[PDB]
Amino acid sequence: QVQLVESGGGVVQPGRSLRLSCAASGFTFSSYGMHWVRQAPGKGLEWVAVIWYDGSNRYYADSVKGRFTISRDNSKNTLFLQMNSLRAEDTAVYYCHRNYYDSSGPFDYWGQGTLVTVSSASTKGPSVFPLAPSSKSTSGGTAALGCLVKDYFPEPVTVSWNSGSGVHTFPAVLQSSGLYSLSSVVTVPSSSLGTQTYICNVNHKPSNTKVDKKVEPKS
Amino acid sequence: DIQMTQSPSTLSASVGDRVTITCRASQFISRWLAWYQQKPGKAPKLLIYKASSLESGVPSRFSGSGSETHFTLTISSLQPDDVATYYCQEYTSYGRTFGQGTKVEIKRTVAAPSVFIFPPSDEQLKSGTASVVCLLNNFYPREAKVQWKVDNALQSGNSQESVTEQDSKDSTYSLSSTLTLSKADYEKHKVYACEVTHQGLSSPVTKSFNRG
Amino acid sequence: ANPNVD
Repeated sequence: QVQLVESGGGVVQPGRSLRLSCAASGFTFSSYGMHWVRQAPGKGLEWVAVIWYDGSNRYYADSVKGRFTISRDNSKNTLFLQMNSLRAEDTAVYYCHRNYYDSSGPFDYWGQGTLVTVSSASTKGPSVFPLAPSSKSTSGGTAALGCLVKDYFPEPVTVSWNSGSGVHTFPAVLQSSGLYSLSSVVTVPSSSLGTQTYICNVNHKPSNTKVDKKVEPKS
Repeated sequence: DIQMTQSPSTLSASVGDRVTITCRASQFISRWLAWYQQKPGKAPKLLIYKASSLESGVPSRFSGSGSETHFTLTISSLQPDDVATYYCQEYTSYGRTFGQGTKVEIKRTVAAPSVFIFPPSDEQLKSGTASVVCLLNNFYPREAKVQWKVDNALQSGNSQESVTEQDSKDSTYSLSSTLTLSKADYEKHKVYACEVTHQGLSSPVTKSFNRG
Repeated sequence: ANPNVD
């Protein structure tokens, strides 16, 4: 299957340069083009740049043409984006993207996205605390439990339960301290409380933090 | 530079309504117009290409129309899982241009929240901080008033809320309110309560616990 | 004519 895997995100200070990469597999870049597309926090998709399979037809959005360079290394099956003079407006999730149409049908591929945060603030990993199920979080034969992922920077964190059930992940909120917090909450059967161990797995790539936390019932 | 203008910017309607989004191109683009669906925290997904052709697996309630400069996307019968942001996109040439996006939201009957409360963990208390979490589950509309009362002393300024996206199955929301005190304040007091008012609730609901 | 099609 075609797969596109982006790399290079995290926090980066303004004025610096950053190179993102996208490792492609499942096809040879010998036809059509590849694109970068970005999306700033809760704003819309913005096409950023394209390059053709032969290295030609490089084009850029007006907002970035003066500072960005797209390139490709076919012997590595890798697409690059070099962003220079980084500034607040460049904070965004960056996607690599491939799209074309032929007689077999449409072909449309996106990476998972990598989040670039332009800031002078320092990286900080989260504390992870249990939201314990109890009488106070039960209705019917179902109980809510969760994990509080407190005080980290920059975004994102990922949360999974029992290494990948009504999971509600509450969007991260910027606190007055300048740091983010988020919660992930799941619903489980009450009958399971005290028998099954529930564990949230939290990953914060910008700080290389990976934490597992048992969430145990309270009385 | 081709400009793509979609309208409306946000679209709130009821399940079963026919809804239409327009896209206008500042140049002739023939039918080289695609429509993408994006849900929060996901990559976009192609739905319609060459103005009116559907991707395989796209439900038949979706359709697209138009040519040259005026285009539309119609959902003939809006369904809960259609809540998303929809983008038109021109692909006449090497690059791409997206419209600004249309956020489609669902209006539904009032659903009162279920209310849960979580005490601080002992691990957090070891750090000198005490976060107390109040959870409102699966309610509509999004508007809810949450009040923190500590020994019946109404709290202000020291809590923060986060609301989920609209649920893809039943169009409800959930919300968390986190009250953060110092360890010294938390151990000073006995009763922690969040009181909730919402359209679905005839009288306000209060969940409470006694510290220890 | 369209470089993304066929």
